Amino acid sequence: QVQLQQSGPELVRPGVSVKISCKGSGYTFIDEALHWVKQSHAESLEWIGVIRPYSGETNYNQKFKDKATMTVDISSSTAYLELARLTSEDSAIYYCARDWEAGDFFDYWGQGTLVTVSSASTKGPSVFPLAPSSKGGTAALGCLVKDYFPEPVTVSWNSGALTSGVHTFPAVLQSSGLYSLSSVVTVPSSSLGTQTYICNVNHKPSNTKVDKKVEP
Amino acid sequence: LTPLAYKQFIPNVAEKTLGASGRYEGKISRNSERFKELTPNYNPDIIFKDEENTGADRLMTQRCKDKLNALAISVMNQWPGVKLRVTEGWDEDGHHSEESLHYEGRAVDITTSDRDRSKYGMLARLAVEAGFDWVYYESKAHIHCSVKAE
Amino acid sequence: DIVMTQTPKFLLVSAGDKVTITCKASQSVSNDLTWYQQKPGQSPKLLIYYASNRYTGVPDRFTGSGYGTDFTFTISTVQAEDLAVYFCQQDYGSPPTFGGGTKVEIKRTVAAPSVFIFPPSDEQLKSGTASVVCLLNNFYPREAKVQWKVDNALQSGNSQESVTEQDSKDSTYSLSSTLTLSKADYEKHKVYACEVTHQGLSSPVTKSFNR
Ligand SMILES: [Cl-]
Ligand SMILES: [Cl-]
Ligand SMILES: [Cl-]
Ligand SMILES: [Cl-]
Ligand SMILES: [Cl-]
Repeated sequence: QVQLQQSGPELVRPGVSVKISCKGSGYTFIDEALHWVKQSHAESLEWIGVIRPYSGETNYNQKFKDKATMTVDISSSTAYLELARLTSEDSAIYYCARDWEAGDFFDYWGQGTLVTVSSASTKGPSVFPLAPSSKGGTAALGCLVKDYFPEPVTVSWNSGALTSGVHTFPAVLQSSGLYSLSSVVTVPSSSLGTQTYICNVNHKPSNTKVDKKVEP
Repeated sequence: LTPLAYKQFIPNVAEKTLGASGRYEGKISRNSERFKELTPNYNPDIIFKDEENTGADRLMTQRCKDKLNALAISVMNQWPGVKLRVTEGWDEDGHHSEESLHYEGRAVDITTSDRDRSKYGMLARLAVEAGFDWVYYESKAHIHCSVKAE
Repeated sequence: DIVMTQTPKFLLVSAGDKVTITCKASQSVSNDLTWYQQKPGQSPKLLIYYASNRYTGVPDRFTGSGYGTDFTFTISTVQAEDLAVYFCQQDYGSPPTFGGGTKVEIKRTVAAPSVFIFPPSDEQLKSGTASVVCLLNNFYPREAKVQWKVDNALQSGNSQESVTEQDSKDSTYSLSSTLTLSKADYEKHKVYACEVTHQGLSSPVTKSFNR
């Protein structure tokens, strides 16, 4: 199984640089070109450049010539993208992606690294129960993930064991400048005290991890 | 010798027509009776990428080995220190459009060993002169070559 | 740099119907045209390369055509699971460039929401704010009116809504509305109600609680 694993989301101040990583497994790392792609609101998808580990050759999009540096560490099967002198226009998801020598298009992509450029400090969420009180064939419960910055947060239930019936809503930006979302799950109502329900919230920019128990 | 142009194929007809590599007869899989018709090419002067780490890219028809072996010589003559490289050969796992001659061990995708894309048009011409029945400058990243069935 | 113009921007289609997406390059790019599918939350997935070749394992219902400037991507019989943004990419010229995308949304029969309301946690109240959450689960179409009433007074300016992307199985949406009050304001009132109007409901559904 080919996998590209990227580093976590980043909050970074304007004028500073950020270095993000992409580790390849499940194939011979040195054998394939590794490409970097930016996805923003402003411009949908943009190709930044490519690095050829087998030769050390790099080719940059002229638009990123002064912004981006691509390197690789063969010993750790990791490619790095450094973005220098960040402005708000650098806020985006960055993907790494490989070709398989059929042409410059990409079968395997990383999961994406979200880069938020801002002078605001990180703030981890408060996580509050959305307590069921249903004793209809179905009960709903959830977690309110309130007052964090920047994006993103992840929410799992029962450590990934519960996926069906889960809805994690897109965050809304409050007037405070902080994000808030809810994650909810509907479960047959018979299973309320036949199964425990814990939401697992991760907010990597603040190193916040909360495993919150939701009960009647 | 004149390089092939980008996207050019020789002869100037579709691959599976009678004047080129001819009809797709059917997929050869590892159990096939026809699997016995494939034999491995271990020419030390041909680099096999071995994408799948099975050695499958080495298994090919008699005619395919003959032409590939001729090309290996002409590549080394053309560019001292450089060798023929095969990126894809026989496909046991459906990595192609159906009716691909890769399923029959009768087609290779090739580069030079140095992955210098500027050589590939000339590599294609060498493949023609080596007697491949169809040669296609399919992409900047490789040349596609095939042979008629035995 | 080659510009890829993709149309349309958005498509609404029923399961079983056809989808046709067009990409036009600002100059000819041979057949060096790739089509990708990006489902919500996910990285792009490659479907077609060299304008018409399906990637390993891609279903028969996806086809592509064209050579030069003008390219066509078709889903012959669209499935619920096919909701996504589709993007083209050329790599004839350097740099490779992409189209702006086509969002494909599914039309299905009307489905009313199930409605649920959640009071603020004691934990949250300790901290001086009260969030009240109303959930509309698994409905179609997206258009819905959610109104907060506090002691039967219709609220405004103190709630925000969020809607999920369309579900890839049942093609429904879900929506949360959050009413945010100070602890003090929350404690001035008794009855908190979420009232929902939706095409699938014979009449508005209210869920409420008494503080
Ligand atoms: Cl800035
Ligand atoms: Cl070499
Ligand atoms: Cl209901
Ligand atoms: Cl429900
Ligand atoms: Cl309505």
